[PDB]
Amino acid sequence: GRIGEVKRVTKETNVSVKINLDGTGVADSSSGIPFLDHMLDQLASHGLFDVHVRATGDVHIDDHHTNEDIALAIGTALLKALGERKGINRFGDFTAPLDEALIHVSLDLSGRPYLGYNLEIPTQRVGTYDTQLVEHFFQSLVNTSGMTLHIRQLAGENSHHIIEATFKAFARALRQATETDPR
Amino acid sequence: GRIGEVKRVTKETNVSVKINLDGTGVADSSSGIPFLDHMLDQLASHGLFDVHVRATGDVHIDDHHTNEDIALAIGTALLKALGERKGINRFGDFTAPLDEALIHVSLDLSGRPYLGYNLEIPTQRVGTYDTQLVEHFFQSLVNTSGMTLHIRQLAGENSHHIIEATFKAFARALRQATETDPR
Amino acid sequence: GRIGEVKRVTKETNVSVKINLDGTGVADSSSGIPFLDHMLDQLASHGLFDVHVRATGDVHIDDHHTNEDIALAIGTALLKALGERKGINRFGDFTAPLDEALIHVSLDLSGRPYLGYNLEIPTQRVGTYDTQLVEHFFQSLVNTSGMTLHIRQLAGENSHHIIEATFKAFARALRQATETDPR
Amino acid sequence: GRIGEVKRVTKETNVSVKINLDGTGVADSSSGIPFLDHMLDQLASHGLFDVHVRATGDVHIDDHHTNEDIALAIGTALLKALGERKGINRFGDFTAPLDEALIHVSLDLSGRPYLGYNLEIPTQRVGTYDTQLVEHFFQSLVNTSGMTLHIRQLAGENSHHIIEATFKAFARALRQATETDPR
Amino acid sequence: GRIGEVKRVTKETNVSVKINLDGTGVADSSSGIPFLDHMLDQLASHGLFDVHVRATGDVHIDDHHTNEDIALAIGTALLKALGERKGINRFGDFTAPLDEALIHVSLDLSGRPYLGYNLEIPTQRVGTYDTQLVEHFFQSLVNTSGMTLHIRQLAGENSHHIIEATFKAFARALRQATETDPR
Amino acid sequence: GRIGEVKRVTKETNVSVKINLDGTGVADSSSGIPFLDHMLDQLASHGLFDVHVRATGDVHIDDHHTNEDIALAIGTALLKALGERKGINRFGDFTAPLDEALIHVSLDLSGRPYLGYNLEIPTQRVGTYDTQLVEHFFQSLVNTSGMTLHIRQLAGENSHHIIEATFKAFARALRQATETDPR
Ligand SMILES: [Mn+2]
Ligand SMILES: [Mn+2]
Ligand SMILES: [Mn+2]
Ligand SMILES: [Mn+2]
Ligand SMILES: [Mn+2]
Ligand SMILES: [Mn+2]
Ligand SMILES: [Mn+2]
Ligand SMILES: [Mn+2]
Ligand SMILES: [Mn+2]
Ligand SMILES: [Mn+2]
Ligand SMILES: [Mn+2]
Ligand SMILES: [Mn+2]
Repeated sequence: GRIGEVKRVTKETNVSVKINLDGTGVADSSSGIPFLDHMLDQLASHGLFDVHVRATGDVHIDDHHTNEDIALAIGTALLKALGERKGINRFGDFTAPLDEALIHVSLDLSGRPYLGYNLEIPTQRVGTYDTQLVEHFFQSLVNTSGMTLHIRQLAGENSHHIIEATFKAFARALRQATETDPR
Repeated sequence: GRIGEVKRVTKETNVSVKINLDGTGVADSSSGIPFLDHMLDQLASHGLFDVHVRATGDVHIDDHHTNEDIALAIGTALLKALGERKGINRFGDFTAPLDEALIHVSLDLSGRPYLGYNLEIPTQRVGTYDTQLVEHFFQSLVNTSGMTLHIRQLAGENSHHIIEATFKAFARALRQATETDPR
Repeated sequence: GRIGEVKRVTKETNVSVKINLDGTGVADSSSGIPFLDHMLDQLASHGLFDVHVRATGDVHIDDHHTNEDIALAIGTALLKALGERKGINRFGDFTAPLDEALIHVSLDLSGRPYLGYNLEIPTQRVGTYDTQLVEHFFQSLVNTSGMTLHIRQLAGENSHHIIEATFKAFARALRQATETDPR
Repeated sequence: GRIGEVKRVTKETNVSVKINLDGTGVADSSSGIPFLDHMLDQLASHGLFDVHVRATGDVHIDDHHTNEDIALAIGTALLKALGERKGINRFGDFTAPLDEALIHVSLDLSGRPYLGYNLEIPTQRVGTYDTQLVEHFFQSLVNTSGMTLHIRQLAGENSHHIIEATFKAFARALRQATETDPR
Repeated sequence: GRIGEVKRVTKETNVSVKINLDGTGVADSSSGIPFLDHMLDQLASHGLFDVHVRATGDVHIDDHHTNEDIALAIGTALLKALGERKGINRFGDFTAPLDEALIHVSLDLSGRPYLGYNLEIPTQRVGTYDTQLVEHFFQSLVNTSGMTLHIRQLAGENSHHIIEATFKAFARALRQATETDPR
Repeated sequence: GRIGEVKRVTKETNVSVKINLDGTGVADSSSGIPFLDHMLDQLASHGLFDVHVRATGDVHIDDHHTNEDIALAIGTALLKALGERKGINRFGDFTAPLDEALIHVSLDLSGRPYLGYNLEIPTQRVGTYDTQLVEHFFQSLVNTSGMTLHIRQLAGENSHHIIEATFKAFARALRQATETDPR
């Protein structure tokens, strides 16, 4: 059905991205960022999107540049994939937990970008992943997607659980919005 | 489908209300209060109700009497159309964003009226519509409706957005509650 | 020279914007919001932009929708105008007083939208204009324009003064950024 | 160039002044207040004005009378020199440091007098110059001048450095404002 | 044009630095510190300096010794290149954004060294680069450069952004001060 | 007797004002601002001045420009009426109540502009009149008038009473100051 394909090439990065909204949950990501792939594999698995990401970047500097241009790419792919937005639910709201974590995501494929981020992560790094990037990821994805997106933390100690549960609750909500409403 | 109709006159106002719970979203409000029409036009447009309102009132004094009497009629009209309540969900739950605002609405078509209203609207006026009247509209609605309704502000700065996001949220939660569940 | 043009027709509004970055100071704005027109003439007179707005919207409900759609147009007109963005300054920075008022605007034409708004206006209305719409004007303008924009209140009592000083500093920095850098 | 000339004679003082907006840097000031001459020399040197001041007053009493009248004359001759204020930038904004001091100066040759003075000088006397008189010089300069002026201390420990940096940033921004703009 | 060159060899590092004040933005750094190279390309890119750096040091202990010997060299390369300092602006002042961040950077090539540094970086590492070394870099660069330099943070969450914004504003203000004034 | 006339035309207003310092209390104000007319009527009546105002302004936008330009015209009209200021009290000082309110005006015809304004008016509008304009009227009057005016709210709840009592007190002390002293 609905597939979005973007190939962006900056000085800093090389990003190839393919999203099927009406997928079966196929996860095939290789960004050079081990933890970000794991989050994108959740995105596929939990909202049954098919996600094909393939990137190569400044990883020697920071993770910052690659994190960002993948995120911007995914949002542009999301926009092309929704087409003219004919009869989709459009809104989606799901609270998913992971053990002690409990994350709430409400969103709306509005056309006007906004990221409400209320998410305190107590450690500065999960694996090698700078933990400030999760915010940056979602910001960049929202800015090209045109997606109004609030994310709210109700509970959580463990930083791995917190980001995983967020991506779990973002996927299930995103599907809810991409699916077709019997209008 | 399921339709409730109410004529209702007093010394102060004259009010007439036709509501289709199984409509297509035909918004048809002319109350003498431009702002309230707009919110009633979102009730229809998001809940897929057909909403017909016609009214004249003491607007030259206050919007108070007309906002209250319309609200009272709509709840009475909602009550008739629901009729026997045969096999409906009864409960609706929906959080809705409109940019920075984020409003949760939980309801239960119970028979016992309750408004839990937790909404701080920073400005006294949106257009020419007294901002205190958003609480009096849902309070009057609930009173004739036999509805149990909680409205909770989670986020919000701008007044238009907040009120509108409540009406968006409430409409999709009313729809959910009036629909038939494979019981 | 560099001219962006935008027509835009939504259910609510009918907007027609035309902006010349290399103008002479031509203000020709009639939107049906008298206050916004006066501000859009500060934009022209101080940025030496030629500005031509023409709009009709739901003024009877609110100024909100008309405010919003003009802003989204002005921001789009800007992005057509800039085109390739070759050999321009890219960064603006100007602090501007108007009597007791003092407003710092810093901007970067980056292709990534951000609003930093630290402006407490002590009255709900100047003329008939809802004061919350000043923020929504720059927010919506930024959202299509692709502009990183910080606005900073350093001083101000009079609400007319604060908004006017804002459009003065914005305009002069918009100029600094849009002009050619001897590269 | 543009030359202001003002000879004014109270009971208390005999002031003579000649400023040249389009000067070259010609420091020529004797006032009977050695520190103020050191500040007037910085005004000519950093703004590239040709400043000429010659004064006598009740110095045996206080530096007050003489400080005020010189300030009142410099303002007036600034005005006479501007004339019709045709084609000039008009606005000036500059932040100059001196060692640990850092003072920001925004002004506007506006026709309307105003002084915001946010400047804590920790000592009561630099040499023999009463430290309260710095405020009084820019206050009196501003009334006759019709200038809008904000002086903001962002850093500073040493009293000499604070005042001199204030005279440096005043100078450089005043230049900006008197300079022609290609309209 | 104005070129400074420096080879500085210690028991710890071998540092080679050529700087071109009147360049076209030539970036060319390999210091063994990936993030410092990125900040150097930003300096070369935004001041239109040409920046050639080559370094080998204790990167296996710390990044500290390399960080400091490189920046001490760069200050010295700046000082040779500047010469007698004839008819340059001397004062450079610029506030620059990078998304949520906003750093103001006022300086004066005075001959007397000073660093007012008011920057709170919320993480301890960008990439593998100690976040404390940013201050020490600007501190060393100031000591031999004979420069007066204030760096004020007005906003910022993301560390990468904060520092890159510091380097963007440092660059555009150094440009301003080394450029020639029509005197 | 002592008569001051002024015609002043801007791009926003057309103001004509005449004031007789030795009048008999004749009130002749049509300003486009019904509340300020009422305040000038008190100004004549309570100081026995003959006040003639006829104005035309942006009133569709704001009352701002019209309020300011009338204020500035009265001050120039006052300065002229006074001429060479020979044999007159110079200093006035009156405290006038209006019911619960109590204002203390204490002026000085100093040729030196200052306003002390220590008034807290608890509502945003008296009629259609923006309450902020009271300060701005008096600020603008003082700037072109060369008067030293202190306004002290000692008591007051109702805003109509506070502004009217200010104009009462202000008039009785302007009258006192302009009267002659057996010299
Ligand atoms: Mn009543
Ligand atoms: Mn009631
Ligand atoms: Mn709306
Ligand atoms: Mn909006
Ligand atoms: Mn004295
Ligand atoms: Mn004095
Ligand atoms: Mn060290
Ligand atoms: Mn970034
Ligand atoms: Mn970077
Ligand atoms: Mn204005
Ligand atoms: Mn004004
Ligand atoms: Mn009265």
